[PDB]
Amino acid sequence: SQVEHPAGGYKKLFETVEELSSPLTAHVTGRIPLWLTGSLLRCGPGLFEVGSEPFYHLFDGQALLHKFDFKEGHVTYHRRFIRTDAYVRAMTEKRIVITEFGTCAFPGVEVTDNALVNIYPVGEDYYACTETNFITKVNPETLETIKQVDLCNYVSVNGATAHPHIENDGTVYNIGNCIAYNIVKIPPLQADKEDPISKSEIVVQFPCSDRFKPSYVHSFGLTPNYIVFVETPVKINLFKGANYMDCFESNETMGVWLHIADKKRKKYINNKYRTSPFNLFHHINTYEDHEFLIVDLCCWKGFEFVYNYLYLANLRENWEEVKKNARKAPQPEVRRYVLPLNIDKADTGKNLVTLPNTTATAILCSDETIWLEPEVLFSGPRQAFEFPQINYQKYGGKPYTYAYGLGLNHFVPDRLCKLNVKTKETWVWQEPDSYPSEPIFVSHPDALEEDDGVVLSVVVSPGAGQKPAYLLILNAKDLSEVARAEVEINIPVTFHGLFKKS
Amino acid sequence: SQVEHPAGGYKKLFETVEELSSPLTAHVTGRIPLWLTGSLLRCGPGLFEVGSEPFYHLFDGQALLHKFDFKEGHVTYHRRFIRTDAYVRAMTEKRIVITEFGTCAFEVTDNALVNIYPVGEDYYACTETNFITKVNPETLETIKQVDLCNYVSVNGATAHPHIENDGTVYNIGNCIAYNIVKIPPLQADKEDPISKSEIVVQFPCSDRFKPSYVHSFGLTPNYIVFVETPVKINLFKGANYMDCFESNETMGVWLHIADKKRKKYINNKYRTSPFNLFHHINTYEDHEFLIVDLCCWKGFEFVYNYLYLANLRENWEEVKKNARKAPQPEVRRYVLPLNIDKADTGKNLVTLPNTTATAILCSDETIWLEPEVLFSGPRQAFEFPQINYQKYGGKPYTYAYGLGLNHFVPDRLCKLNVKTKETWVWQEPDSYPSEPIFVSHPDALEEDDGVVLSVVVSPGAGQKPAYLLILNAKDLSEVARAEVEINIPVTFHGLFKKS
Ligand SMILES: CCCC(CCC)COc1cc([C@H](O)CCN)ccc1F
Ligand SMILES: CCCC(CCC)COc1cc([C@H](O)CCN)ccc1F
Ligand SMILES: CCCCCCCCCCCCCCCC(=O)O
Ligand SMILES: CCCCCCCCCCCCCCCC(=O)O
Ligand SMILES: [Fe+2]
Ligand SMILES: [Fe+2]
Repeated sequence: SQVEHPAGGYKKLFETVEELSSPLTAHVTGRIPLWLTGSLLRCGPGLFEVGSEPFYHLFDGQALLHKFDFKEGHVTYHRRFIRTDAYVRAMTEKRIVITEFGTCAFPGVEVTDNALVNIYPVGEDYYACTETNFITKVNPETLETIKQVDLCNYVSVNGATAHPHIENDGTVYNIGNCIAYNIVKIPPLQADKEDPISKSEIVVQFPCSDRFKPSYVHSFGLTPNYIVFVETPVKINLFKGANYMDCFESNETMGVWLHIADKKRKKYINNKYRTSPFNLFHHINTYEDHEFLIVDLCCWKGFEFVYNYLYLANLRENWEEVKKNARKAPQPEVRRYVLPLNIDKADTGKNLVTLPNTTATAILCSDETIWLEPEVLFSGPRQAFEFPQINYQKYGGKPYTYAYGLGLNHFVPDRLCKLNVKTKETWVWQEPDSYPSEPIFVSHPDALEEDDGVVLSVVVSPGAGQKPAYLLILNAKDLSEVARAEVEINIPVTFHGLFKKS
Repeated sequence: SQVEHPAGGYKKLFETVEELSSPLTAHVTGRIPLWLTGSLLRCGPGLFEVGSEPFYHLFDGQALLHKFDFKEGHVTYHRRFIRTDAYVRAMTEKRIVITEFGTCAFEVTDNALVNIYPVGEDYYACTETNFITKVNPETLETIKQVDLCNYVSVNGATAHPHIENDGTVYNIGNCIAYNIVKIPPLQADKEDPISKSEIVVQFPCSDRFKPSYVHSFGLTPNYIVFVETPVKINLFKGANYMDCFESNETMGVWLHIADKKRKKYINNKYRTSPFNLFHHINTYEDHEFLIVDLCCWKGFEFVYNYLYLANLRENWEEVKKNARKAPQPEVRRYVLPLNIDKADTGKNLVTLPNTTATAILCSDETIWLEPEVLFSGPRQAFEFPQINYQKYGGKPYTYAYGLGLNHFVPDRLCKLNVKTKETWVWQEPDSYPSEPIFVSHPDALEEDDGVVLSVVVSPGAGQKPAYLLILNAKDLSEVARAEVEINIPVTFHGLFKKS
């Protein structure tokens, strides 16, 4: 039944912390795997007010870069605020200078570079990002801020997502609003050794459903041969003391438009895939199965923007109020969509999904639109399987079995989940008054199976007579606890990150 | 993984049989419960050709009334063809006289092959036309033909009337609109309840000249639920009934509610994606919401297109290939809000704590529904749903029983917990069961305290060709079988008549 959080410990996820001067040694319980050698780098808000001036939204707090270093079964923790224009000017003027997602600054358009969302590699470099034109080059060893990079200096995009796809050779793919949506390709580091960002190019363009209103895009799908873009009814009103949140509106009638592009031939495919309205933030994985694309999504059922429920005032409320606030919110649901690549007019009015292992359907209509119904993989009442992660390096863009997720209880993260996407079997890790982060999968170096390895999660546990936070290591097989690295300081919410092997 | 039927035993479901002169004694294995006293009455096609003239569709074969009698742990089996106009005139002229669902004759059919239900002290076999056939539940003798058009304004009525505990019968039929018929219980005057039939409420039609096909509907103490599907009857259209059906590609599904007691249609514009619907599982009230549990087929193509006898009689590899592009079966829970507040425009109105079903209030006042999926298997349907109807029909409930269809071939019995989504399965190789009917232990306090009865075809060499199966309703564990030495063709629906 319902898991309750009356003690309200989750409030510590949204509480300001101070950065460290140097790494702290973490107290190890259990056994840190001896093959686990490298850095867990994660981004989140760390400063939720500048003096007496508050930040209002979950995505407003100033970017804090976190690092757990693993070597010979020992763990250190280090955090440094990213020296963005937003942060630097805030410390200088002792006020909010740059307008954030849901917080207007008061004394042309100074766009935020608050890189609080994710960090990803480009060539030999690492970049913290939000979803604007500004990404921040950071030192993954010292957590020092190196440089601000404006993507508009290199390619035709107004912004880019915090969820670029990274191929094994180091090629980076991303999507951004431009009205159309452009796929950016950043090549691997060449022999010439010059900045790969200076060789950035637009490979393909997706059309927009509304001439003057682009959809919000958080992530996209990538296979060896295809790019998948999901156009949601969450629209940016370009016509609109305003912040970014004030620009969003919901298109009630369009539902969801799904788009595919040939990756290698760099060409948009004019297949009009249509389905019912949902919010989409995170693609889980995409792959090719005969003449079909399998598109696994973390969906929110409805066209109301889920971000409306993520103001800090609401997330800091007592548990009964948090539950009441989420009553009319979109319902989370993991959905498998199946997109047919071969459309035969002779099959008009019929289900084109001939695959033997799915209940997903695709109806070819007379107007040539292809109406999709999903196969539901996971559905819990206001219990989201979110911040999805897979064995990305080996199974990204390919047939796969296992996804790992953060479980959201009325938007409060309170458990870690593993989903078998073929059988729909689930595993759960949960402890009372313990609020984990996105689980990141690290393979055992001699892995035979897809789930031979561990998942790493940063957990807040502020209950009296306990360590306030710890790094959790679970066995990827059954989410059984392997170890914890405990610290004696709070760690606020983190969204995304990576494991950097050394 | 996939269960296979290469031996093709399912073909015996669609093979003609002869009726019996008197009941046969069935060989009992295991133990028939001693509290199980009464008659399992079931309807199906029994004659699939008149001489050299074939019937083409699953719903064309001439109505055969089946009875398994239970008394003191002993079982008898009896079957008699229903003496309909269709059957009588066919035996007289030695040809197909009346046009059936998918077979043109070279006069509306009264071929009552679908279901049997009580009205007052009487029992009626039915199809989905204006003609129902009064039958003797003890002898299986045909008593009379009744034309519902002589009594109420309907062109037909479904084979799935709702029966309240007092014996009140509710049904729905095309009239363009859809009329709810109410037949009262038998009164002290003791005159035919059908002569007191009345239209209590009317549902509007999405298309002025094209009514939707309606197979069943939902009933609660306070509400009637009607699901208007994109499967349309083209009234403008050597034609049979199947030739009149077309799919509306754009309308999707319209859901309709009526106040049962105030006899008034409620103008709430519930809308969702296209599916075929034959069987409502159950409907109930939960605060200011209707819980609507449905056996759905995802798509607007008519599922009946896949139920021609030629296709169902094909070898197993061909049967699987034929179902590749068919609508996908899925058990769905829809939640319909009764209280629509304009202040909640653009938001999910389903505030219930135990569902992922949503209902979005749009600016045009349409309410867009998303279901909670309870059961979904690749071309594996949970169909012919049954519940503890007498005690949990129209009320909060936990358990449904179903026939499992493997590419439209019935090959297993299923139990679904609609709250937890836990399933139980009974299945044996080369065994093709019928709709499971639940019979409560007479002193049961719990919902699933009893048995389910299913008629099973098992034509494998060195085995009895058919048997009555009794499973424990708790876990679908086998309790007994009553074996017979003759074939039993497919049956659709029926009831247990306690004695
Ligand atoms: C008017 C909407 C603009 C859109 C695209 C920018 C071209 C989103 O922009 C932003 C997004 C965010 C967070 O990263 C969102 C939570 N992941 C912070 C600040 C942003 F400005
Ligand atoms: C053009 C469609 C007419 C509609 C009746 C509306 C007045 C359906 O009628 C019939 C249905 C059937 C079976 O019972 C269907 C399988 N349950 C057999 C013969 C029928 F004539
Ligand atoms: C870790 C955050 C917990 C508090 C609220 C969680 C709500 C998440 C909703 C789904 C994902 C939306 C974006 C969240 C962060 C991101 O993906 O950049
Ligand atoms: C017992 C049937 C087995 C053979 C094919 C059955 C396919 C049924 C598909 C959904 C139900 C449609 C109507 C079937 C019987 C009825 O209710 O009239
Ligand atoms: Fe994200
Ligand atoms: Fe039926």
